[PDB]
Amino acid sequence: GVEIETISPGDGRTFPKKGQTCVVHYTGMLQNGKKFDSSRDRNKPFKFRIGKQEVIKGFEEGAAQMSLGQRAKLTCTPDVAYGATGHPGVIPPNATLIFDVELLNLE
Amino acid sequence: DGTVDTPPCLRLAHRTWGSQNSLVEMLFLRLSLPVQFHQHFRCDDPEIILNTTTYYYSVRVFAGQEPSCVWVGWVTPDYHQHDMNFDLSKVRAVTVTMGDEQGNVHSSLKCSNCYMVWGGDFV
Amino acid sequence: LLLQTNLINYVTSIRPNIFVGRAEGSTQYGKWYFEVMVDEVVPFLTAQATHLRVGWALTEGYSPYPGGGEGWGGNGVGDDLYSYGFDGLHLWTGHVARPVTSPGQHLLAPEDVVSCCLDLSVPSISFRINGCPVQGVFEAFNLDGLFFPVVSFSAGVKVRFLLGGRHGEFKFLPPPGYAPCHEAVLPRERLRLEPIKEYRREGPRGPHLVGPSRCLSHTDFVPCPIVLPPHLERIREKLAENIHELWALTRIEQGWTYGPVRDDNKRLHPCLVNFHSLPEPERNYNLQMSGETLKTLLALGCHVGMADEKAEDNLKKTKLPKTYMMSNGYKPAPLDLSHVRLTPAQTTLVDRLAENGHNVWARDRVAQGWSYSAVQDIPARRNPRLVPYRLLDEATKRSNRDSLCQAVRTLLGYGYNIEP
Amino acid sequence: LMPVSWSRMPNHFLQVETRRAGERLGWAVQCQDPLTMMALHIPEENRC
Repeated sequence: GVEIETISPGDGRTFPKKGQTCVVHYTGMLQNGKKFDSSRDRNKPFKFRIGKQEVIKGFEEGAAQMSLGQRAKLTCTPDVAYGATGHPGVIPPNATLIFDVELLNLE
Repeated sequence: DGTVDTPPCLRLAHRTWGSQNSLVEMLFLRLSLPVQFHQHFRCDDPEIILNTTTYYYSVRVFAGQEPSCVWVGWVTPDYHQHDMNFDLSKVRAVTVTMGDEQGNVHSSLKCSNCYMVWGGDFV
Repeated sequence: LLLQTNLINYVTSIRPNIFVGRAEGSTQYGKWYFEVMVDEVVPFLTAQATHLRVGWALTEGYSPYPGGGEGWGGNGVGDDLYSYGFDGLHLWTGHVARPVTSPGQHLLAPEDVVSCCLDLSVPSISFRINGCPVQGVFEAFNLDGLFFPVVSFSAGVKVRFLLGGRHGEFKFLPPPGYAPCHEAVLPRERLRLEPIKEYRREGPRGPHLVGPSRCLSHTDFVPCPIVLPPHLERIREKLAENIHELWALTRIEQGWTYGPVRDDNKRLHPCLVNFHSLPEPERNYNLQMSGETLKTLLALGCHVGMADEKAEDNLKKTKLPKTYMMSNGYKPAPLDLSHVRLTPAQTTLVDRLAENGHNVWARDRVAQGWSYSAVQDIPARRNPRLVPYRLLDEATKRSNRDSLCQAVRTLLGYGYNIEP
Repeated sequence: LMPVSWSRMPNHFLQVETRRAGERLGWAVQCQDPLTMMALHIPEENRC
């Protein structure tokens, strides 16, 4: 349940490989549209290493399916992230998530 | 109050329907709480009433009121038509259709800001 | 259950003065086209995405306000039931995104050219971007009002307008049946760019406040339109012979002579000798134009009566000098109206007749299958005066007015009085 | 449905630069400075 719909195309050839870091200037919503998160408000390019399962499963599977500089809209299903219980305090149980990411640099 | 013979109910009665500056114009009543359609579509006995997803409300037009000048139904929040000459022709309705590159259609969606009937269409 | 807070962006909306709408009496086309070329967009200046949509909107319903409104905020084109938006990959209408299937679909990137196909006969709006059409159209919307192009933008957006060849230069060919958008400009106002429904206007002294704009209505483009007494029956040809003699004096004053052919470039007038010398189609035209302006003279409420035929006959013709006689040598002798002075009540009535006569003429022209454009396309059924009379500019408004002032004081010089 | 209501003007507005450039490029319009605001929601009515 990892649906990537493109928003702006990138290089088309540069892809992140394993054992590597990324820098994503992401933001997320819910299906109702309520904006539970961003990154630009914190003014920090969010970084993470692929493969090591730091992020949820619907995130890094969307991450290697992008090119460098591409802008993509993701749709992570309930079963791929925060399935039964959800995050405490933030994300309700059985919630489908909607993301807007952008691979800044470094593969 | 709601009785054994009557549900809980609320009315609207005109104060000054006699003389001395009886104002009358077409007023629009909306209730205060919305209902919410579910995120994905489906695509008494205690069994059926604890699984059902379909609901009922009711209005009753009293005597002395013409159903020709009564409109009953449903309204979404982005609706701001305040006019005294309103008929069902004066309802916004936009039909969205999409198809393939071949030109054959795939869907035909109609968004309206109002979902009502005419009471004059029955009496 | 609680309240939510968020930072959002501002939006505005801009338009040209191009208000196209259809009705029963339609002097307008109903199928138009224009282009928009985007060249400079920052995708993320703010925390929120940079809002930029392009489409069409009604007049009386679409009222964007710079804060608040329906939805989460920053509502613009397509954010309710009064406009229809496109952003590159969504059809915005009724405040909901609609995912489209476009070849090479993306947002409004720089160096992109979008187009908007519009139809008023069938309710239809289409789009093409960079020559490539989109796979989705709008239908069945209402038609109570006019339509104008709208682009709603957030900050950090620079964009240009492509209206028509006199102002823009169309980077793509319009599909056949679609007029360039610089044609529906009204004669009274030049093409201009403006916001919508505003209240603040930054002035010299300091920030002016304006009231509500007075919008042209839906039916401000449709034009508008008995027995005859015997005492006016005989005088109808009398003013008709007066009108042709006044026309030939107007013809000879510029340089038309009496010629067997009708050549304006050679300055030839086959009705330059007399009204009896005018041909029988022109002789029948001089009478049927006489009976039309008289049956409507009683129709507005002006009472007419017959008096002082002796002083009317005692009034001679206007003096024609050797410069007044044309190359044929036959100077016409119309009735002298230097004795009759028109009243302000008559100056009011002379405008109401020329308003009716011009609009009943275009009523025949609208029945002839003609519509307005700014350019004059005779085989494409365009005449630049195909509007109602108050929408006509002052020059042609004066032109029919001085035309009809001739028949008034000569009929007052024929002794007939006019009540108001 | 009451017909009008009191709202509040903002303290700054978008600086819009509209100018026709060229008889074939056409009418240009731009803005560069960003201006934002805070907004409540009232989620039962979706009216910010």
